[PDB]
Amino acid sequence: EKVELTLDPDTANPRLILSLDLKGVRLGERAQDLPNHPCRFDTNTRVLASCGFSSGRHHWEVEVGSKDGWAFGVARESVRRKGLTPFTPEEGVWALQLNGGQYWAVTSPERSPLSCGHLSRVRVALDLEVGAVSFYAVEDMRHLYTFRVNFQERVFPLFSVCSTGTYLRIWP
Amino acid sequence: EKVELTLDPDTANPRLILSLDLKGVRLGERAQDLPNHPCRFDTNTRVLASCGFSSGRHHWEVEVGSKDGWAFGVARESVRRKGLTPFTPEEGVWALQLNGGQYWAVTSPERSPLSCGHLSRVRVALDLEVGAVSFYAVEDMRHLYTFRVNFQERVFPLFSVCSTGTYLRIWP
Repeated sequence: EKVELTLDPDTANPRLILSLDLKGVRLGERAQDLPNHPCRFDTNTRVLASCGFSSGRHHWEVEVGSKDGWAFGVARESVRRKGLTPFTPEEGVWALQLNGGQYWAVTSPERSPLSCGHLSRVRVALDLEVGAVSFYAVEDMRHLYTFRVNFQERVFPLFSVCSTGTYLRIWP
Repeated sequence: EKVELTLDPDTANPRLILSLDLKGVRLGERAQDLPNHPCRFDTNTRVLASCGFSSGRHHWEVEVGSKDGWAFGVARESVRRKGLTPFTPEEGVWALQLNGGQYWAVTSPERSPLSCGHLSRVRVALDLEVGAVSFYAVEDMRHLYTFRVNFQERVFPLFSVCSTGTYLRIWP
């Protein structure tokens, strides 16, 4: 089921720059002076969508920048918000990443290089019955990667941008 | 006098993407579904700041993208909002522009090429006593261009982005 997502500004790392329509995210140079709510990521360059999922099957699409520094997928609600959090499935995030000109599934203890082509837009499919989060290149809906997870709590779309000069945008 | 400006989202052309903090603007691929206020530019890719000036001297700074398609400066309040408006001083806009890899003052009937070097951040100085809008490269505060105008109404900072892949941002 196609879901309409917006980014939740109360969760955003204060250095992120969200779009006014709450679909786009980049990294800024300077931390904004924002309320330091418990839900806000204070160190990792993350933001969640405002909608989380507890059951069923849902998908959404993400337009992705060509330059390094993004990662996106899903996170369990209980993901640590405060302090530098390892970027690993055990720490509650399941994500693809562009880093070093290369795409990765962010597995642990080593990340998993994908050898897909250039990515412009990616469909994320979450299946909470089967326990999967899957990524597809939209052009031909080619499968890129699936994490298999016995999700036991509410799961949120997750977006991260840790370098200037790239972006992610919930599409359309 | 240094002024703290924010973009006025009610004036923004619906294809523009404003930042949530109302300082940055880029052009999106698709028009958003926005309330068609009288103040909103419906055709030209323009947005005003929320603050207008009637007297005195004021300045602000604008971070600028390296790629073509931006223009910024000031507009008289009576600038036409509805329909395709010529981009000329006589139509109430006084601006610098990056187009064709070149910087221009948007004079009429012909634009005026500047021969400055690469611009990253530009200071706009508005002097309503003397009737001037001036542009400086911030690095060395080198004068780029001044328009002389007998302003007889409120003057608003003006920003325009007519190509994807570039941006402007009120700084810092």
